[PDB]
Amino acid sequence: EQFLFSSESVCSGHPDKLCDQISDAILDACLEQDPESFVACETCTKTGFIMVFGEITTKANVNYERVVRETVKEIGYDSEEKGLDYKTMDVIIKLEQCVHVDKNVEDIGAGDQGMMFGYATNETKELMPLTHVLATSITRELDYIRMKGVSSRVGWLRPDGKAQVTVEYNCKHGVLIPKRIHTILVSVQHDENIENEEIREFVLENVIKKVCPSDLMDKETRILINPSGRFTIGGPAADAGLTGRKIIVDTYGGWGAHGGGAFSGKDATKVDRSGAYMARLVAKSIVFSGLCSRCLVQVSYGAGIARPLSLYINTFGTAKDGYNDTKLLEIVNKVFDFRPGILIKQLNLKSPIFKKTSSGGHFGRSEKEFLWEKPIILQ
Amino acid sequence: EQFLFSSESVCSGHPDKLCDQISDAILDACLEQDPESFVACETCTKTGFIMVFGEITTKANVNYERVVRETVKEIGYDSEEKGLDYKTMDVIIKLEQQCVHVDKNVEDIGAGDQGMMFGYATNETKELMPLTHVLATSITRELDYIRMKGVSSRVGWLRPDGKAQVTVEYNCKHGVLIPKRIHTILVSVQHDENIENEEIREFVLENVIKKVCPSDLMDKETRILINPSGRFTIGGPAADAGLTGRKIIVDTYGGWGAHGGGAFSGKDATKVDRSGAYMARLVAKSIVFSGLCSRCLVQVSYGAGIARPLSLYINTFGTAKDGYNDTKLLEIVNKVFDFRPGILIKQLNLKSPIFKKTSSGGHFGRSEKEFLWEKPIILQ
Ligand SMILES: [Mg+2]
Ligand SMILES: [Mg+2]
Ligand SMILES: [Mg+2]
Ligand SMILES: [Mg+2]
Repeated sequence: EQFLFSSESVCSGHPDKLCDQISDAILDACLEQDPESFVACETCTKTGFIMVFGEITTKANVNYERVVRETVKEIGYDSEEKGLDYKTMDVIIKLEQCVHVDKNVEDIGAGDQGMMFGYATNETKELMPLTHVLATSITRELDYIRMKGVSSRVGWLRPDGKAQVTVEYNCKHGVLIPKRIHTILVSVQHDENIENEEIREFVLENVIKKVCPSDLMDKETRILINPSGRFTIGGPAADAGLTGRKIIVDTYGGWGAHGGGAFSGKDATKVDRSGAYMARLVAKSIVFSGLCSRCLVQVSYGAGIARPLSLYINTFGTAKDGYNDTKLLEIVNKVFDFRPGILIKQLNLKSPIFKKTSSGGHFGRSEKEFLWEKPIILQ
Repeated sequence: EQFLFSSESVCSGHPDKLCDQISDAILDACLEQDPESFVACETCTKTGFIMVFGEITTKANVNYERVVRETVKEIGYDSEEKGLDYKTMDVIIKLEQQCVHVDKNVEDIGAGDQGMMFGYATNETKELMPLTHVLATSITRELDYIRMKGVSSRVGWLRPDGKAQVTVEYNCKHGVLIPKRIHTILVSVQHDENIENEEIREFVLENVIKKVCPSDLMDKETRILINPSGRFTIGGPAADAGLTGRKIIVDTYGGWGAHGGGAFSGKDATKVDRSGAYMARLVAKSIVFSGLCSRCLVQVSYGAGIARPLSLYINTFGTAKDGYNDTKLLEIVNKVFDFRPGILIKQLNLKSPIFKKTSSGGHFGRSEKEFLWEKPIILQ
């Protein structure tokens, strides 16, 4: 019994991801002056404009307009023909800003309700689904060549684009075993003076073949590169963008599950972010410890309440002999603490580490500053 | 054996949901005049304003500002103290308008983008939806109905914002989910200053919770939490920015199943994010309603410009009836169903102005006659 499954990723210049990055550049700018900052910073864009809007409580003195322009510049949007120009766009800033019983860190309530999921799988060394890894690898490599490669070689790349990878799998006892890459689709924005025939050679040789393992590719793997035609018109001029519109690219590529909350623009008291990060660490620690091959974790909160309203663990029948999901929950409850004050301290989430998370996926990441990717040995 | 799982919903006046409904009210206004309209309409909000942005190609002549005001009015934002006033808010419209192609029949029309979409169904409820999502949605839907239709002397204190979250305790046997009891009900409800939380708590328990949650799943240990953190007078856009497409889990399966990532609201039917997910729901629902399984997930994925899907996947979580497995079910699906976007759109009647109704209350598990993705087909 084989099956096909697909995941996607988008380039840092995709309009939705541009907004996630601005939202998190603003978060980081606040935190670097004031670690205690509250930030709910939303970003939206379309032809010729960016708006940042929401609520910030901070002691930082941040020039938001300048943070927005510098972010857009770093991404490569420096001409209206590319879909946006950091020099010329309009930047609209619409950011705004009782006795309580004294509370220790253990006592601090979640700031909202909602649920968050974490996921891990031993398919890859990142403990992520192969589909998501490959799609993400493609967009991340495109972005790195564009933003770091020599103009004579890659000066024709523009910021927008996407990738979608279909893997053919076998499943043996709930364990997922990739069999081959079935389809690789890449959309990449480009200057008018290069044609698609050239683009296809370049992407195949310098991106696809560099990040996809050759033992998973064969003469039947379908490679689709700008199949519909040329892609010169892109970015905000071609498609509106908004923060929190790429939540599946930011997480598991369709595997696992999602509670619905976006990550970018939100400080660590937003359990939508912090809870998902903790739930990743749990799932990843369970798989890394060899107690299962795949793991889904759900946590749920209520506004004002410190302890989660519920916790759930599923290992899809892959639990090691002598363990089940009942016992693993008991182990999780001995080791991990999902009360938000505790989790934020454990994961160092008042540090200005978030801009790097806002493209490339929040999970499966090697960066030393992401503590939710450094698994605990459990038994 | 046993486990806890939670799903949530929000009220129609939650700022993110307000944006979805504006987006779809504008979509419907276009379609009413011009069924061929292309619409990618995003909405955002914060204190004192609504902004509509994106791209529309239409012959319709729509007064966008009026549609935005009337939508907001209908939801009940008629005062600055409630978080928004349709009479005084700014409405900012930033909508834009838009090459030999081979002639194309309906079978040939390509998806307008890449992406993946999932559908899900489960025999837990008569809606073929997860109980957790049914219940949470039923709470928010009933709150909204009472507020927008109930007598002011009884319900005049309700304001438009709020949320609910329901935790069910389940038994799972061979992939089949059997609800055992409702474990926790949480409701957040916006209100006028002149009622206190203690009165709220009685009203909600008696006129909402007990009306929509089955008494045989509730017991004296069920935890009922109503505005637990304190009063909720300040809400809506004033209290929290809203954006189209930020409640995609509320819109679909409440954490069950899976999601491809795309929003639904503000999008005409050539957007496969919407139309593909709707078809994938019909598939999953038809498999379950046919008694071929107890639970079903379906993924479809597309490439921009390409009519046939790049992939299709079916998982029945080990619940397939004797003589069926996921390989054979996919063969059955491929005989009956057609995911090419031009075909899908016609079979689901998606050029009709039916979308505003989808934009609160969930897109799935719905009884309305105009939602053809909820009318299952008998398969074998
Ligand atoms: Mg988008
Ligand atoms: Mg949320
Ligand atoms: Mg929101
Ligand atoms: Mg999309």
